[PDB]
Amino acid sequence: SQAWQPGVAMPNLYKMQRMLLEKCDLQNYGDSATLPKGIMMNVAKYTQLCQYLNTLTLAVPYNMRVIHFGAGSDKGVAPGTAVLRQWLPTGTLLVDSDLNDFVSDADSTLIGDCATVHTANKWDLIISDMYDPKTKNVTKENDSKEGFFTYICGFIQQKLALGGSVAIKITEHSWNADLYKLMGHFAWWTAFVTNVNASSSEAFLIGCNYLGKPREQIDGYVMHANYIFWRNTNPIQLSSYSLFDMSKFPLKLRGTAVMSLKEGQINDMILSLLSKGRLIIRENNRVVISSDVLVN
Amino acid sequence: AFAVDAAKAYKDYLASGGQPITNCVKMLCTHTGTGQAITVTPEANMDQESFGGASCCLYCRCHIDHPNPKGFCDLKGKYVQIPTTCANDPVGFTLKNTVCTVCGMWKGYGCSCDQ
Ligand SMILES: Nc1ncnc2c1ncn2[C@@H]1O[C@H](CSCc2cc(C(=O)O)cc(-c3cccnc3)c2)[C@@H](O)[C@H]1O
Ligand SMILES: [Zn+2]
Ligand SMILES: [Zn+2]
Repeated sequence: SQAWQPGVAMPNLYKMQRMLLEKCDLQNYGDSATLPKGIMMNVAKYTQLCQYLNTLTLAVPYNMRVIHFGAGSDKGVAPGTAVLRQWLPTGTLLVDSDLNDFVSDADSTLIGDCATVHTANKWDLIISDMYDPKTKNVTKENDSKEGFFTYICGFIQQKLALGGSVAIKITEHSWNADLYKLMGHFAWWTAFVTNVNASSSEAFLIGCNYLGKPREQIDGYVMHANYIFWRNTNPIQLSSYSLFDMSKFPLKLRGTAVMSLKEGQINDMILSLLSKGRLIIRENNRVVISSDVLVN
Repeated sequence: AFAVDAAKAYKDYLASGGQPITNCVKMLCTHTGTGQAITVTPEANMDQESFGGASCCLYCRCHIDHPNPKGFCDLKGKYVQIPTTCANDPVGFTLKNTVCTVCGMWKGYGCSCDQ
């Protein structure tokens, strides 16, 4: 049984289907996991996400660069950032961001719409919890959403280092076809459901080891329909079991090599290293970020 | 010469019977750590909870300046270990207590340097 895992990843055979989109109707829709005393859902959720990312071939260089979108809470703190900072190697540069003001353990925080965020550098890992609850409109067609997803797709294409990875929150109604298409530009991808939030249609779309080119052609409308079909026919037992064993939680510092290479210099030998989590391709200059301010 | 004294205001509101600041960010951890007060990663022992530092800092949480020429926060970006019996008010605890500068434990909650 999968109740002792941090969560459940979308099985490969479901990715290969050609389902039509239907309403998501989760058997366990009503239920909630019993969290450890005083632990909040967002800490438990990010802990299980990080426990699952521990099983993938993430590139972990020295001076790793991680950016976290949607990091604020309506309480004005950043529990997901706190888990990321616990998980990442000491000295990892962590930047977070949200529309609304909050206090954070990140090295730097930008407040404003994510579209106002600009960075000089590329990043090794992009995490997004962004979600617009106004998308959960059950009385209209569930079409691909733009808003912050448009920004995220461009940010991945422009500012994710080759070999880098991504985890972007989606739900039944909060999703984007181009982002699914972009999953085919990584060596591997999945939709991951935390066991603690398995009663929700949320998942994290994880792209593992970015290659900067289409490895697979993915139709994003079909794939989201495939995701819902998987969720509709595979009830996931709510579980907080994995939260009680943190002895192997920290991300393994692999010291992954970082090189600066130009587009015509990407061997299939390089693509293999990228695909195995053994190489990061980006410049290694100083990390500079900024937020555009609109003046009246 | 005027300066807002938030630490005194919070202490006085606590003594008056007010509800402590909530939503401090409690971490999952092994609870087999060093027990030191303020650390780079969670270090709670069996008797402690570990919290994200920024969420336990009065000045961060109230959006007010930190009381230092260097407007520096020694909790932000770190984890603070709070004795489990005091974990209902982590902000009040970090305000009212002192870290021993030789062993790194809380004075009177782990520091044995005086025995
Ligand atoms: N374009 C963007 N740029 C930058 N930040 C962005 C952008 N869009 C969204 N965010 C941020 O993402 C974080 C996660 S959404 C949390 C949430 C969940 C639910 C849920 O689950 O029902 C419901 C709400 C909610 C919101 C408003 C009113 N009633 C309920 C919120 C948040 O702190 C947002 O400010
Ligand atoms: Zn502070
Ligand atoms: Zn001492």
